[PDB]
Amino acid sequence: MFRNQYDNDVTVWSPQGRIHQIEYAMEAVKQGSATVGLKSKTHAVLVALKRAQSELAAHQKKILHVDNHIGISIAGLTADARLLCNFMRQECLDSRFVFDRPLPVSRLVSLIGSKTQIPTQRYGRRPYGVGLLIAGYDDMGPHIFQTCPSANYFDCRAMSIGARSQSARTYLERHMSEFMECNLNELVKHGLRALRETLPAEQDLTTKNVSIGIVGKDLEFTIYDDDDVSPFLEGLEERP
Amino acid sequence: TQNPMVTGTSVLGVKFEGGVVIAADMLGSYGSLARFRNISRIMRVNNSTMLGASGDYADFQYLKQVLGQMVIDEELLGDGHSYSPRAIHSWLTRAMYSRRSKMNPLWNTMVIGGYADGESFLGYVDMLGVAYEAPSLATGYGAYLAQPLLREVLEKQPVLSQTEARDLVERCMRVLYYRDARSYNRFQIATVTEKGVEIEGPLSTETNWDIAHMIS
Repeated sequence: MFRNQYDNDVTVWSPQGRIHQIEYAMEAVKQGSATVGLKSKTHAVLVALKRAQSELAAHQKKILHVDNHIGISIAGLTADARLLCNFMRQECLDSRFVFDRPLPVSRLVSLIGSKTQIPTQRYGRRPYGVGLLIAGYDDMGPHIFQTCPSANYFDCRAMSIGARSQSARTYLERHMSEFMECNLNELVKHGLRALRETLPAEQDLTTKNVSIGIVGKDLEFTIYDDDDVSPFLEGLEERP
Repeated sequence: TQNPMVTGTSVLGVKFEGGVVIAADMLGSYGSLARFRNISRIMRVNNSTMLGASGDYADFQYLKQVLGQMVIDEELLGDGHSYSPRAIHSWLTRAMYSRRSKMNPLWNTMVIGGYADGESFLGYVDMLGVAYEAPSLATGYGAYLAQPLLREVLEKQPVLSQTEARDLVERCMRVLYYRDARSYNRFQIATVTEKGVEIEGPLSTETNWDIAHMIS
């Protein structure tokens, strides 16, 4: 009908100055469930909402360990997120082996972006159809990074990626003026109220669909699963 | 380096209260010939790390090149992350062990002094990868002739001032001038403190030869 001459491969520029395969991979992340990341002065919390293939299946993981100080959360193709986790875990191991110190989180994120630019420019290979949301703690404090399929990476005060995560960004931009002075529990509840607003009217945050990952100053990266999100969700308020 | 050619002798180092002071004489000998008499065997790595080296000086110039390009490539990012003295020490341990394991050593013996986060760092790395940290270091014949004076002072008084450590380093350099036949009467003293790395030199020793007349 309106068939496009230029959205064939990633090595084709449109005459409008655009690369459509990169743009189309940018909405592979809106094919993923929502994930909020946000940081205080001392902690960085990744809250994600995860879904199940059936009531008997067990809720696909979205927060993944990368190191003791870096933990990411994913939205989009979980096959590309596995390539990215294997890469990032190996870079963390390599610089804890050579320099005996944790990675700067921004250097790993720069290194991810240099990795993912390569299939955006070379033939016969697709861009990574995942966006990551990267919590980390290092010498410069806590960090929240967003990486996108366009190989562009973002240093964030707070961020939401995934499907209908506009509403979380409307929450987060409204409330980012008090994220830095939060303690841990209030920062987690801000992330949950951002995640709770990426829901329809009949849905609620339960212990099965919520996964919370926290890194901090005196805290290594820990993923709080089913029973462990009960202290974090049984302090919220009813849906407004 | 299977065979070192122009070597540098002992490199000292001691932690004081507020930093580390290291020294090295300014001589590179070819065998016994004092051939290269104004060469600096102490590197400034960055603001908070300094590095003096023994052994082959071409290998130390290689490590100056590689480690200085690492410091440049790190400072280009501007991300507020600097290589610590412990990170330079661990990278250099990996480098020396990796060259050891290929049976192609870098014929060096290095003292990495540093001062980051209000904590002093002093680190030994040799050509086999044997690394450790200590309050006083001495390579070459300093491990025989200077490390006794250093460790006896650091036994009586664990926390030295900068003046006491500077005088102790000068005093051990005088001993190494008397008893080490590859040493030389011209040395640099490098200090790292909160103010950064300063390299002072060339400094000389005060010689005493009163025992030369005690022979009859």
